[PDB]
Amino acid sequence: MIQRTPKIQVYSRHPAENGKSNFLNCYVSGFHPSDIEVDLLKNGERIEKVEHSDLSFSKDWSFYLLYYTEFTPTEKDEYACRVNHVTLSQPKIVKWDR
Amino acid sequence: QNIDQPTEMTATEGAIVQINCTYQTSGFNGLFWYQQHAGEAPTFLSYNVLDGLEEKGRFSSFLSRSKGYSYLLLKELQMKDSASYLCAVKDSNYQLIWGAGTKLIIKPDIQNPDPAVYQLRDSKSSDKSVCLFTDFDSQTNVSQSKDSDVYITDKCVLDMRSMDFKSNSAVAWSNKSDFACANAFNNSIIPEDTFFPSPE
Amino acid sequence: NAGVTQTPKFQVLKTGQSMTLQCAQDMNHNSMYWYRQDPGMGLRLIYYSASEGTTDKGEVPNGYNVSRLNKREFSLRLESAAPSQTSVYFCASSVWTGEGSGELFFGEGSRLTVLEDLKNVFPPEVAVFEPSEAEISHTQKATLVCLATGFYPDHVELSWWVNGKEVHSGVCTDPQPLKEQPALNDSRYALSSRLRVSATFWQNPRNHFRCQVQFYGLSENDEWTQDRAKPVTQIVSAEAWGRA
Amino acid sequence: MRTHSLRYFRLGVSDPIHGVPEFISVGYVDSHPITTYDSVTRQKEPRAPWMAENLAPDHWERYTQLLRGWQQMFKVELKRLQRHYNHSGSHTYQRMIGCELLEDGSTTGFLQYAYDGQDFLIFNKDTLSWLAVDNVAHTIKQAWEANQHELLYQKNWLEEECIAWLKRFLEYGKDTLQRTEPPLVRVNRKTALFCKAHGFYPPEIYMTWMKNGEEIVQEIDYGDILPSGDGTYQAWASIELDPQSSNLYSCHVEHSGVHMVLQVP
Ligand SMILES: COC(=O)CCNC(=O)c1cc(=O)[nH]c(=O)[nH]1
Repeated sequence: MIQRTPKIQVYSRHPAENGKSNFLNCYVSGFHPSDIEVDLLKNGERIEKVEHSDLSFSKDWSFYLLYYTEFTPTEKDEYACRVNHVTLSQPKIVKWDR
Repeated sequence: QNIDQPTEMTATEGAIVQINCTYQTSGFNGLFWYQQHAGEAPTFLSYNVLDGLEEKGRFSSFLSRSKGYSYLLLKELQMKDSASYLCAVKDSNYQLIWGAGTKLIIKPDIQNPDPAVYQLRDSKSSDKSVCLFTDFDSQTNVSQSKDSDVYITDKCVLDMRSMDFKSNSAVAWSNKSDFACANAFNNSIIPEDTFFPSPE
Repeated sequence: NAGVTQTPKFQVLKTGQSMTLQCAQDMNHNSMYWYRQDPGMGLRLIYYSASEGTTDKGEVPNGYNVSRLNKREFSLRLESAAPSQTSVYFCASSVWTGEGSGELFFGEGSRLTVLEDLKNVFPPEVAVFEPSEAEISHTQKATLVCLATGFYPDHVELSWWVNGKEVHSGVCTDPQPLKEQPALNDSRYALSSRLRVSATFWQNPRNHFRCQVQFYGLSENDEWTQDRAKPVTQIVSAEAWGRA
Repeated sequence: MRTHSLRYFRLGVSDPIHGVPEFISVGYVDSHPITTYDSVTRQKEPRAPWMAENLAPDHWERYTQLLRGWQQMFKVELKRLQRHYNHSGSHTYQRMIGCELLEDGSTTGFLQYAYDGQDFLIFNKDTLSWLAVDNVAHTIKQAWEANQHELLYQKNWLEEECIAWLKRFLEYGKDTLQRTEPPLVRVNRKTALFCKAHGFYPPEIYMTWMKNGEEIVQEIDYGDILPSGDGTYQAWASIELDPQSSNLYSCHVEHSGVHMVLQVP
């Protein structure tokens, strides 16, 4: 049985500029099977009001999801996305890089 | 959405008949033909969803999606083909739209016509006099009675299997005094050579 | 391997009476349907069950309810019978509903007649008429005629019995009954049937002929208030013996 | 009109986690979900506003009944597959059917199944046959190919019905599906040159790097086309800079019939 690990990409909706409102996106794709847990992190803490699209289906039978939250990028604040999947021994954290 | 097929069709034994069905539907997922003998359940005959002609024994079914039309073709007609033929189309929502059905009537090939009108024997338990018009050719039509106290049934085809023999017949009866078999079928156009045996 | 089995075959009802039609299929199908068939139009779906545990209205659900009891059974209910519900009801089934090319398998049909009052329900008079001697000498065949007359509604089954065995060969029964008064909407019916045998067979004095008409009418619970006999479901017959 | 497609997915899970649905079905016009159904809600619902606005509740009632039946069929089929694989535990069964209406007026149609996320059966509507990947699929193929009428029904649905549904949905949502939002493209250094586009619709876009007028695909790093969350998309492509020699690198972006060139000074 072939299980496929999620690809995790973190990015902002618009080109980010400090002190300007934006959206932090975590796009999780290419995984199989469908059960998955995703969290957006602020300085290592889970953000409470995080929204996500419905599970989506790709032609190659894998799945994808978009988790997002509204935020304002500041110089000192660091953001990340934490994903857990049956193909992962421990949650994989991917930090927002810009 | 509607389905259209002729109400009735009449053909002769051994011939070929084509029953048409035209449809205007919201989408198309296939056309069905069913056979329904009188008083019995419809049974599946054929299914067409692509264009062309599909054969199944003596029966073949044709479909043209662009013209929205199909026909059921019956070759070498036999008396057992007498039935109603129902066409039905599956629309885009997989709902069946049923046509009203075509009643197919088959005229037997009468080999040796011997048209005659006979008086049956009275029954001691009945006040009726009964007359039988029988053995006429299939072109003959039997008209209903124009007398309110005379009863006349339509023609019926019986088959004597052991002798491989078929014949048409119709029955007339009444209890009025002026009723006689010589005049029972006067409202019908009967063969000129019809045999009327002498009364007793 | 009974296919689709529905009951009853005939039923007369008074306006406002309740009635349940049964239907079972032993083909392990998932989809089941209830249709009504009326003269001059195509089958109309009343209710259907695409799979066990779900039902939905058809084209004409008003006045009816259904219950998909299990995978096999799908009953149709008429709580308050109306004259417009006089029809022939057909239950059907298919392997699946979403199957594109799947055909329907139909039951034998249930004929229902709903009447404002049962005072116009009559069993048939049955009489047998022996063959014409002129026919025998002219054709060497002998046609017996059976007349079933004065019955209402048209819920009858006519059969011929020769020497205790039912026969079908040589038999022709009118495919449709005759209205004895064609103008009246509630006219009683007549039905004719013929049995034709060889002259040799008719001339055996021990050959016995019987025409039998099963009539489907009232039952115990139907109230009856008329002076004449209660027209219950019954068999009426008449007989003849061969003549040397 | 650009190329457009309609497709419906089904997902079945044999031993699902207590919260997870046993069956899910979602339809898409090109990248937009249009409909959804699952074994928990037991209802087929719109997932696009222009779908809900143009389809009466009668439509959703009918297809809710169909999906409930298709749900039971899917469970029966998955049970047969897992028994014949002799597999224990939880396993997935998937289906995808759909069609494309190309820019030049040609059409395509497709139908295939997957077990545990791998191709299982693939329909060929030209030869009217099923391609089986293993002998469990081979057994299913022989049973399905014995029902020739169902194969013909599937050919007709792919070539005629699917295309008619797609044209109908394209008109319903033309304000969304047929609009064009051009990309905003920029270049920066992070050594590699990064060509970045954002704010564009439709998601189809071609980004590449040219070196002195020649394109070296092996040297280019292509990023994914990602949803921004507002209905527009973003993408990027990068190429590594030669530290020992100067070259003329230029980004090329193609989107919806318009070509862009960003020459790096
Ligand atoms: C075998 O025939 C089909 O497959 C008919 C086309 N499918 C659908 O109409 C459909 C709708 C939906 O919501 N989900 C799904 O999987 N299929």
